[PDB]
Amino acid sequence: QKLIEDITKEQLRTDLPAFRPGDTLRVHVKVVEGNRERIQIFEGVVIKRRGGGISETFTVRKISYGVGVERTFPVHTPKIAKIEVVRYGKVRRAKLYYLRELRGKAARIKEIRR
Amino acid sequence: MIQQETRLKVADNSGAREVLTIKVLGGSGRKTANIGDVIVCTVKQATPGGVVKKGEVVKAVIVRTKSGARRSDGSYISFDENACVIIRDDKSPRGTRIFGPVARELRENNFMKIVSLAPEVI
Amino acid sequence: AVPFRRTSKMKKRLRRTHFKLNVPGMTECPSCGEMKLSHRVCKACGSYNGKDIN
Amino acid sequence: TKGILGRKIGMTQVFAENGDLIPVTVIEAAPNVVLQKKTAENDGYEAIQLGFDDKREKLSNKPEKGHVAKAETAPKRFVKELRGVEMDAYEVGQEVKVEIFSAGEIVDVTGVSKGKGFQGAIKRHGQSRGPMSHGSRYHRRPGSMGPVDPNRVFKGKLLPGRMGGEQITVQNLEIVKVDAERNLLLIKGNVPGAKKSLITVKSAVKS
Amino acid sequence: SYRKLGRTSAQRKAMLRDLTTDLIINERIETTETRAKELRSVVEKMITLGKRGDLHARRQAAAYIRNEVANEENNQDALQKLFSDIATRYEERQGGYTRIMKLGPRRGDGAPMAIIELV
RNA sequence: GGCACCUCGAUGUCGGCUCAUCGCAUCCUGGGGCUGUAGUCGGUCCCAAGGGUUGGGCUGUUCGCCCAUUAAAGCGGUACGCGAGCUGGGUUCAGAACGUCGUGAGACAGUUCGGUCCCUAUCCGUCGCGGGCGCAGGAAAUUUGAGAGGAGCUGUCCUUAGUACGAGAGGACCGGGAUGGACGCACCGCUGGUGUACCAGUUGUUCUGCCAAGGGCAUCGCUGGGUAGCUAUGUGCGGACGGGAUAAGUGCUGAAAGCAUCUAAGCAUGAAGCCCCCCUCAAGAUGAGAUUUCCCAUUCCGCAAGGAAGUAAGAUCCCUGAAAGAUGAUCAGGUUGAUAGGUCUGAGGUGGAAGUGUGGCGACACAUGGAGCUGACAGAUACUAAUCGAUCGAGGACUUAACCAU
Ligand SMILES: [Mg+2]
Ligand SMILES: [Mg+2]
Ligand SMILES: [Mg+2]
Ligand SMILES: [Mg+2]
Ligand SMILES: [Mg+2]
Ligand SMILES: [Mg+2]
Ligand SMILES: [Mg+2]
Ligand SMILES: [Mg+2]
Ligand SMILES: [Mg+2]
Ligand SMILES: [Mg+2]
Ligand SMILES: [Mg+2]
Ligand SMILES: [Mg+2]
Ligand SMILES: [Mg+2]
Ligand SMILES: [Mg+2]
Ligand SMILES: [Mg+2]
Ligand SMILES: [Mg+2]
Ligand SMILES: [Mg+2]
Ligand SMILES: [Mg+2]
Ligand SMILES: [Mg+2]
Ligand SMILES: [Mg+2]
Ligand SMILES: [Mg+2]
Ligand SMILES: [Mg+2]
Ligand SMILES: [Mg+2]
Ligand SMILES: [Zn+2]
Repeated sequence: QKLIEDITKEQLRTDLPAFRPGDTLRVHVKVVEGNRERIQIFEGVVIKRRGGGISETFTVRKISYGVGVERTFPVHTPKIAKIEVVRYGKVRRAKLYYLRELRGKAARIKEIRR
Repeated sequence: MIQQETRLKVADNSGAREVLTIKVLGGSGRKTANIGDVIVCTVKQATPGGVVKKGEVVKAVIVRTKSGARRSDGSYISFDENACVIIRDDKSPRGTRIFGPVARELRENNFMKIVSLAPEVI
Repeated sequence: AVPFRRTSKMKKRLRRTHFKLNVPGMTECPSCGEMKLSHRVCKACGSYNGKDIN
Repeated sequence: TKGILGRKIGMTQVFAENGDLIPVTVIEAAPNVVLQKKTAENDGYEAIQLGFDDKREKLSNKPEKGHVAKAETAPKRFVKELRGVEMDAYEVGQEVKVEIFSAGEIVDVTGVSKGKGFQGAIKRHGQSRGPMSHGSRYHRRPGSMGPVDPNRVFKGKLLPGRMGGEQITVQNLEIVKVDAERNLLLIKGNVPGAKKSLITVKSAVKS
Repeated sequence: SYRKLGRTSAQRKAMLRDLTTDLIINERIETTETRAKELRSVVEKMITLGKRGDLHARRQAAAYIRNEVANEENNQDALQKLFSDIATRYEERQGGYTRIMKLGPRRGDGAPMAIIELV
């Protein structure tokens, strides 16, 4: 738990801000097609932040053209150029799984600023 | 995990609204078919117009699934609905448009004509 | 199932070569002299490891 | 060929330079020590002995003490034998450090599987069940024993019993990174055995 | 992990909550072997709660200690005795407040017996 | 179908399920000869049994038809394999109705609705796990391998090349490279599952004298998450490259028979078959092997063989446990010591404790404060328990032989 810890500490990224589940943010992903380096912006609510160490991940959910697209990343990958933070939400959870349903039904369910 | 007897919804203006799965194309097993596979399928529900009738055996490809799809660097993508496009037994679609997001494991196959008709690709 | 044939004496007492007891692990309690069993309090003297247990 | 002996410590991850995730198994080591040579004029083959992970002098008996005191070292806990190798770059007392595997190589990993206990058939041999409804009284039982005509059971049936604990060899793995300082070996994939166990990392036989 | 001791998830908690206050009021009891090996890790945690002296610690321990009378004449209680006495006594000890001594077997069912006592 | 030799002091019959194994008169994959084979596809015959050989609709169904795939959807034996392994839809008990026959009771190789499936494994057999003695002194480890088992499958695409072939249409063998299906092995870092002594919210009612704060029961009361272990649907790997003899075929020289001829002398080549290469078990392989290291100058009886007693190396009893486990067994330890527990310090999980204060009429909100709580994860620290002790365990039989010296 220590010997592994250091050899993985060698590759930790140490420039991204902190954030909890339930706050909008913007990820700049360095998607590649083979000859150019585009950058796609994918913003949404952080449904989940899981794991610890170099194996730490997190999930972002948005609603694009009706249907909702979830998308998870390893926090320390180099295919992410930066991470903005749009706003902060007030939630009582650590894993927001009730949002996967409160999308339609002619009622908008969003969080509150804190 | 699309398998026999699944009911998918059609993601373009061909004339079908839902479709049922009759067979996964592949080897002699092939219980399951994830994003970017071709399926034999029968039209259950249809619109009054359209070029596709009710009760027809058509080819189809798969664009969205609830089951995710793992990528190279260990990143995942998921949706909340299964969706399909009706192939003409040639990789061209049998419609004109596409409705919604389309996955990215398509372009790595010969399905350029479909990813070129989508609003956006995630 | 039901026994096809009865069992002789020879087999009946070959089977019982492993059905017996074992002498326990006994030692001398060096406070009184009677035999206790190892790692346990001496129920005859009431002591263990020198000190006592009223 | 070449090979060493180490201890499994547990799995982890590393990013390559492409920026892609790779499962990785860590294996620590130490300087092994050649304790004996088996030449063809004394035995029927060619083989050296390797030692590993010395143990304190109270846990060693006099035979082992005398055996390991001819290379002038300390009583080793794991003793094995690497057979197929050139036997002129090895002397008794000399060491075999972890620095013999470059990055991107291809190795094999031999280790003892971890025990599962007394398991049935559905789990040991990967069989199928009967139904769980429709009036049945059959599920999780090993099936028919065979035909009536032999009047006996054929040698080779598959029944419950003790599972795991055997010796297994995985082939065509690959070294990721070799930390020469801390005596570490990052191998891609997973390897058999419970944590804190002996693992033999030889070179590739297929080629 | 831990032992199940033949009982159920609630009968087990009831038994342990009984034996804890028994050992507290008595300073030594006697029971079977395994049932006394599973108790010297539930008693020492409550002694560690008692060595804190806070109010949060008192309310955490009250949700585990039943209500018997320790000292009948002073109208004391298991909780107050725990805190005051067994915080004054084991003040410079770091772990290991108990000890187990083995008697022989029982007579009725040949089970092994033992003694447990606060050091 | 024929016979009636066995079974009437009792063997119960068809389909389906679980598990299979064998034969070749070969469905596929491999190698060839002829062709009314230009190429791509075919036909028929020869060698070949290593592996593979599907999901549904209708019918109790075997059978059978149809849908969609597939490299292919083989034919048969094993009491038409397997009911002290399953089922009971169909076969022939007692109830009832329809058709026909009978004057009637009733009958149907006619139809339809309903209808009890018993058994604690003695012996052989199969799968695992231990005690005993043997292996010419007593122990500890590393091994060789007579022999045994496992695996054995295939698709698409790009190139060679729109070249050979062909009016055109159409379109290759041989050889290279990627990437899949089904199957097997291992593992938990990722994605998920479970997690009944983990964290939080909440309903009813009883208890801690009361308020606050909590406990008991109601399926773990219910609801949302979830550590370690165990897991697949998740991840990694595998069936590679070859060698030696062959089958059918193709042969080179060469006579019997002045020529011809694959053969009688002689010399080759030639397959997913066979023996090795790959993986596992293996000296009870009574033919009981090999290598390296420890212990040995005792004491009594016995003319002698031998017997007995204390021991040496080593082992066990007993205790603390788990990377082990039905129980033995195995593995890590037993005070010059981190084996377990406790305590500290962390990782991860939950998610902002009690008290107090401020705001509000009140339900409540904010601050102190990533707070408090924490089972099975990691590291330090002898605080508690692994006390004292006992039992077992050698003294190495003969007979020949070869080389050296007298
Ligand atoms: Mg099945
Ligand atoms: Mg026989
Ligand atoms: Mg007769
Ligand atoms: Mg007659
Ligand atoms: Mg007869
Ligand atoms: Mg009879
Ligand atoms: Mg044949
Ligand atoms: Mg239907
Ligand atoms: Mg039959
Ligand atoms: Mg027959
Ligand atoms: Mg039978
Ligand atoms: Mg009747
Ligand atoms: Mg009538
Ligand atoms: Mg009439
Ligand atoms: Mg019926
Ligand atoms: Mg039975
Ligand atoms: Mg984990
Ligand atoms: Mg009241
Ligand atoms: Mg109240
Ligand atoms: Mg009550
Ligand atoms: Mg309850
Ligand atoms: Mg729950
Ligand atoms: Mg542990
Ligand atoms: Zn005594």
